Amino acid sequence: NQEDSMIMNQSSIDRGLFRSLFFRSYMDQEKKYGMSITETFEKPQRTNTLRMKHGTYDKLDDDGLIAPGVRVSGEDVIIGKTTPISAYHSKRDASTPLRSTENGIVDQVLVTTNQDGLKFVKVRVRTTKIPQIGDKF
Amino acid sequence: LPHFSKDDYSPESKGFVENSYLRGLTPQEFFFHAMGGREGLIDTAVKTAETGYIQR
Amino acid sequence: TTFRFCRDCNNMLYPREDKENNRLLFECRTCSYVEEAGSPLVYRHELITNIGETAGVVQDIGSDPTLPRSDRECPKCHSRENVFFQSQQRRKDTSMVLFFVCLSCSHIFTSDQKNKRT
Amino acid sequence: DESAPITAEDSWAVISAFFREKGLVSQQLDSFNQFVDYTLQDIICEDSTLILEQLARKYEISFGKIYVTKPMVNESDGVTHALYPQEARLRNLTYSSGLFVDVKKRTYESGKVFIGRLPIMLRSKNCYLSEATESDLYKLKECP
Amino acid sequence: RGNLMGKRVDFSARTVISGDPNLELDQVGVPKSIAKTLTYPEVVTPYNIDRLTQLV
Amino acid sequence: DGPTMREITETIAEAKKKVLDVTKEAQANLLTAKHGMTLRESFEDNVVRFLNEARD
Amino acid sequence: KGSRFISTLQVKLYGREGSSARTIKATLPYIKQDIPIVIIFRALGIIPDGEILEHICYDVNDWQMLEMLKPCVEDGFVIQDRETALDFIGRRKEKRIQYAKDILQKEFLPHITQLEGFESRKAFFLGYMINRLLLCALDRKDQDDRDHFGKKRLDLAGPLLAQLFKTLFKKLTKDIFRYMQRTVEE
Amino acid sequence: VHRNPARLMETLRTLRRKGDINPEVSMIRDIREKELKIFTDAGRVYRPL
Amino acid sequence: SLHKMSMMAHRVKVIPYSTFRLNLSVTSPYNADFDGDEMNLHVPQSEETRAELSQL
Amino acid sequence: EGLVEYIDAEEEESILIAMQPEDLEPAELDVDPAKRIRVSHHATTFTHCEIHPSMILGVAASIIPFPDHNQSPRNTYQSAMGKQAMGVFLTN
Amino acid sequence: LEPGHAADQEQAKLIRSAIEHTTLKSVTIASEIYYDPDPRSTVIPEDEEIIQLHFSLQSPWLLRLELDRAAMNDKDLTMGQVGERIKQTFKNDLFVIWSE
Amino acid sequence: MIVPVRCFSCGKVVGDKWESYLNLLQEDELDEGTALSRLGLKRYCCRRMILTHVDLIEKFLRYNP
RNA sequence: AUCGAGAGG
DNA sequence: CTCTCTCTCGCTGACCTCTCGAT
DNA sequence: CAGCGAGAGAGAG
Ligand SMILES: [Mg+2]
Ligand SMILES: [Zn+2]
Ligand SMILES: [Zn+2]
Ligand SMILES: [Zn+2]
Repeated sequence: NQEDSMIMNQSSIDRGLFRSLFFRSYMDQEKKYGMSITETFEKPQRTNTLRMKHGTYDKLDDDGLIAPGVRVSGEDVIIGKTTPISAYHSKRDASTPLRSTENGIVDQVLVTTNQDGLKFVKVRVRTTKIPQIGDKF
Repeated sequence: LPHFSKDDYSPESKGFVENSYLRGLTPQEFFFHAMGGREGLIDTAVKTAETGYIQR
Repeated sequence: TTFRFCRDCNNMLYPREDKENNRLLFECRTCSYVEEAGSPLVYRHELITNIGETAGVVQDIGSDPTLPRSDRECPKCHSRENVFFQSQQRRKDTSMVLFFVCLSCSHIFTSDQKNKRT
Repeated sequence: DESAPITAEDSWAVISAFFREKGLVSQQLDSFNQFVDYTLQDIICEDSTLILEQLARKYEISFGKIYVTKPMVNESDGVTHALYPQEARLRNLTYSSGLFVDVKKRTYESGKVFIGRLPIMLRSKNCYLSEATESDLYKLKECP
Repeated sequence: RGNLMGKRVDFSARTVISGDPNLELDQVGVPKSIAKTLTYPEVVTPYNIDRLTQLV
Repeated sequence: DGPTMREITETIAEAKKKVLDVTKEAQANLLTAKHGMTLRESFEDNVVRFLNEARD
Repeated sequence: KGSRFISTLQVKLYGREGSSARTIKATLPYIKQDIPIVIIFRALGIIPDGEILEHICYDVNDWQMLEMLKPCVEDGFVIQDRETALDFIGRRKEKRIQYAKDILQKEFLPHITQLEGFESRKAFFLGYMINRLLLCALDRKDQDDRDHFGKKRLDLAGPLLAQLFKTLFKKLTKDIFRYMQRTVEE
Repeated sequence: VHRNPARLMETLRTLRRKGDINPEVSMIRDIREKELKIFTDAGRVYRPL
Repeated sequence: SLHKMSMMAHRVKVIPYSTFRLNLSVTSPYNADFDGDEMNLHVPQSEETRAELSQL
Repeated sequence: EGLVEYIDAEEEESILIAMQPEDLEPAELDVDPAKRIRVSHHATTFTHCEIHPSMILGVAASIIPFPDHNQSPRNTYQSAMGKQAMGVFLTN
Repeated sequence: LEPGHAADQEQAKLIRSAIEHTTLKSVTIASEIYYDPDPRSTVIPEDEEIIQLHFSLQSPWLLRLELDRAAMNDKDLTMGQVGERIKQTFKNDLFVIWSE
Repeated sequence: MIVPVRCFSCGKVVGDKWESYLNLLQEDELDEGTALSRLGLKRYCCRRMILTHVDLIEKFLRYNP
C-alpha cells in the first residue's frame, strides 16, 4: 500500500466488484468518389485487395460486416471495405482493424444511410474490465 | 466578502481561519482557503515552466 | 486657491500686478474686465493633503448597509448612531485613522487625538 | 405559523423548488431560447432591405418574420420526416431546424423561402424533447 | 531540438508503476509481455549456443 | 484533548485580543512607525506575525 | 445594435507625477495626435473655459482638480472657436472640419449615441472620464481592476451563435445582391 | 442625473419585486459615489438571494 | 528527468502482472509516487552500452 | 412575490448579506466544544441572506463529502478526478 | 558600521541621515505662491513676525513653504540647515529667510 | 444495475433478500435498519450491499426495444 | 497529416 | 557642434505520456 | 518582457 498504493481483496473482486463494461464503437462509411464510383462494403478478396491489413477476415461475414457475439482480439477485422483504384489488385483495403490492445465480444452492428446516402456501419464491441494491479482507484 | 462589513481589517475578514480541519470550516474560511489553494496550484504549474526554462 | 473667471464670458482670469500702487488684480483675456484680488495667493501646492479624508459625505451615507456602525458617539449633538470609515484617500502612505460621521446632525469626528483640523 | 421565520432546513426546500423550475443547465437553454425567439427577428430586421437603383428604378427586398421549423430532416431522395435526437446521433446527422423567412419583393419606380438549416439545442423549446413526457422520452430513447 | 537533440527510440517501453517490497532496490520488475516484446541482440558463442538454441 | 482544546481556543482568543488592541491603537493614530515603513505596513506585519505565532 | 467591433477612447495625463506641463489629452479614433481636452470640448461646442471645467468637474469646492485642469486651459486659450478646433484634426480646409464633425458623431462615444445634436451628453461623459483620471491622479480613488467579475461578461451559446448568424446572413444577402446585379433579366 | 435617489430606488426595487422591472436587470447605487448604474446587460452571472 | 538520478540502470526481473515494479526506496531519486505514475524503460543493444549502464 | 432577488456582482457590491437565517434573528454562554467556532456576524443591517452557503460550490465540489473539513487543493483534485470516475452515464 | 563601533545606535542614525537622500519635497507639507507688495510688510501675520525676528531685511512675489516638524526631527537636518541648503543651491539668484 | 448476489467482503448471498426487503419496508413502514436486521445481514458489509444498491434494471426495462 | 480540445503524472 | 549618453520601439525566445474531435 | 540594438536627439560638455 506504500506511496498511496492500495490492496484490494481478490475474493471481493471475484465477486463482481468495480467491474466495468467497456463499450467501444468503431464507425466507417462508404466513401463516394463521385462519377458513379463508390467504396464497397464486402469481405475483401485477397487478389482483388492490395496492402490488406495483417488480420483475420475469417470472423468477417460475406458482407464485410461482422456479427454480434463474435469474439475479436488483436488484429481481427471488424469492418471490411474495399476501395476501387483507377488491373490486378484493383481494390485497396479500407477494412478497419480492431485496436491491438482490446479483447472484445461484438455487442452490436448498426448499418444505416446518411443524409448524402452513403452507408454507415458502427460496430460496438463489449468487454468486461475487472480490477487489475495498477488500475487507478 | 459580501457578508463582512466594510473596512474590516479584523482577522476573520482578513482570512485567518481559527477552526481546525476536524472542527469544520465556516463558509468564509473555506472560500479564503480556496483562494490560497488556487494560488498554490497556479504557482505550481507556471513556476515549473519558469524553472525548467532556467534548467535548460 | 480660489479660481476666478470674468463674469461675462467665463474664460479664465489671469493675474496682473499694478506697479504704481503695488496691487494684484485678475484680468480676463477675452474681455478687458479686471477685478481686485481678495486673497493674495496666486497658487497653492500641497505636497501632503488631508483633503479627501471625508469624501462625498451625504445624509444618505447613513443609510448604506455596507458601511459599519460604531460604538462611539459624537460630542456635538451626542448622537449614538454613527458610521465609521477608513480614510477615502488611497495613498502609498496612509493613516489608519477612522473617520466617524454622525447619522444625525452631520458631525464628522476624526478618531485621531493629535489633529482636530476640519 | 406562516409568520414564523425559516430555518436552515427550510432553505433546502427553496433550493429544491428552484431546481425543479429551472434545472441544472437552465442557463444554456434560456440563452438559446431567447436567441431563437427574439434574436433571429432582430438579425433579419437589421439590414433587412437591400436595394439597387437606376433611374434612367429601385429593387427592394424586405424580410418578414423568420419561421423555425420543429427540427426535422429530409433524407436525400426521401420525404421530409421528423428528426429525433437519438436517431440523429445514431445517424451521424446534424440535429437541424428549417429557417424560412417571409420575403416581400417590391420594385420601386413570394411564399416562404428557406434561408437555412440551424442546429437546435436539445431541451430547447423548439426541440421536441422539452414538450415530451418521461414515458415519451423512454419511447424516444433519450434518457429521462 | 525535436529530432536531433531528442529522438523517439526503438527498444523503449513504459508502464504504470507500483512498488514491490520483496524486489531488490537495484532490480526492476518488468511485465512478461514487455520482456517478450523487447529484444537484445546477442552474438552466438560456444558458451551461449545451447542456451540460445533452447530460447529460440 | 478537551483541556488542550480549550487552551488552543484561549490562545486564539489572546492573539485576537492583541490584534484588536493594535487595531485600536492604529485607529487612535498613537502609533510608532518603523523608519522607511508605512504605518499600515507595520500594522500588517504585527497582525500577520501574531496570527502565525498563535497557530504555531 | 451597431457594429460589434470596438472603438477605444483613451484620455491620458502627460508628464511624470512630479512635473510641469501636465496635460490631459485624449486620442480620437482616427487622429494621429492626441488632442487636448479643451480642443475636443470646443469642437463639441462647449466653448467657455469655465463651462469646460464645469463639465469636467462637478464640485465647485475642490481646488486641486481645477489647478491640474488649468494648464490644459492654457492650451485651450489658443483655440477659442469650434471651427478651429475641428480644423486642427487629423492629417492630410472645411473638408478637415467636416471630417472632424463626422468623427465626433460616430467614432467618439458611439455607445451613448451616434446621432447629431447629442454632443453635450458626449461632452459630459468625457468630463466624467477626465474626473475619474484626476481622482486616480489625486490618489483619492484607486485604479480600477480588470479582475472584477461584474466587469467580466460570459457569452453563452446563444450570443455566440448570433454573431455567426448575422455574419452568415450578411454574406447570403450579399450573395443574393450579386445575383441581382449580375442579371437584369431574371 | 436625479435627485432624491433613495425614493426612486425604493420604487425601482418594488417594481422588480412586482416584476414590471425585469428580475434579471441589475441596478446599483453607491451613495458616496453619488452614482447609479442600471444594467439590462446580458452575460452577467447573478445569484439568487 | 531533472537528474542523472532520474535515469538509472536496473537489473531485469520478469514479473507476472502488468505494472513495472520498483523498490520503495528507489522512488525518492526518481520522484516516483505509486499512484498512477508512469515510468519508462530503455534496453541497451550493445555489450559496450550494457557495460556503460552497469558500470556507471 | 418579491421574497427572493437576483444579484449581479456589481449589485452584490452595494448589498450586505448573511450566510445563515439564524444570524439575522436577534441574539441577546455555554456551547458544545466540538462545533466549529463561528464569529458572530457583528453586523447590524442585512439587505439579503444567502439561500445556503453550500451553493457556492460547483457540482463536482457538491459531490465531495466534507470539503469544509479538508484542504481545498484536495477538493480541486477530486473535482477533476470524479469526471474520470466510472459510473452509469445514462439509462439509454 | 565603522570598525570598533558597535552599540552606536546614534552613530548608525548619523550614518543613515548622511546616506539617505533627503529632499525639500520629503519635508515640505505645502508650497504656496503668495503676492507680498512690500518686502518689509507681509500679508501673512506669521511672516510679519519672522520679519520682526530679523532686524536686517527683488520681487513682490513670495514663495511660502510649510514643512512638517516630525519629518524634520526624524531627519538630522535643522530648519536653519534646510534653509541654508536652499540658499547655496540658489547662488543668491533667490533670497531665502528661514523661521527658527 | 441489479441486486448483487453476494456481499463482496464475505460472499454471503444477498440476492434472495432484496425483493422481500423492499416489501418489508413498504409493508410495515419499517425502517431500513430493522429490515436489514430481520434479513439477517448483521455485518455492515452485507448491510452495505443492499442499502447502497440502486436497481437500474427497471429504468432499462422501461425502454421498449 | 494538420489544427484544436481534453486528460495523466 | 557633437558625439554621447538618453531614449527609443523592436523579437524573442521561452518534461514526457494518453485519449478524442474535427479538417 | 526586457532588451540590447542600432537609430535618433537634444545636451552638457
Ligand atoms: Mg501517478
Ligand atoms: Zn471675459
Ligand atoms: Zn452629531
Ligand atoms: Zn458481508
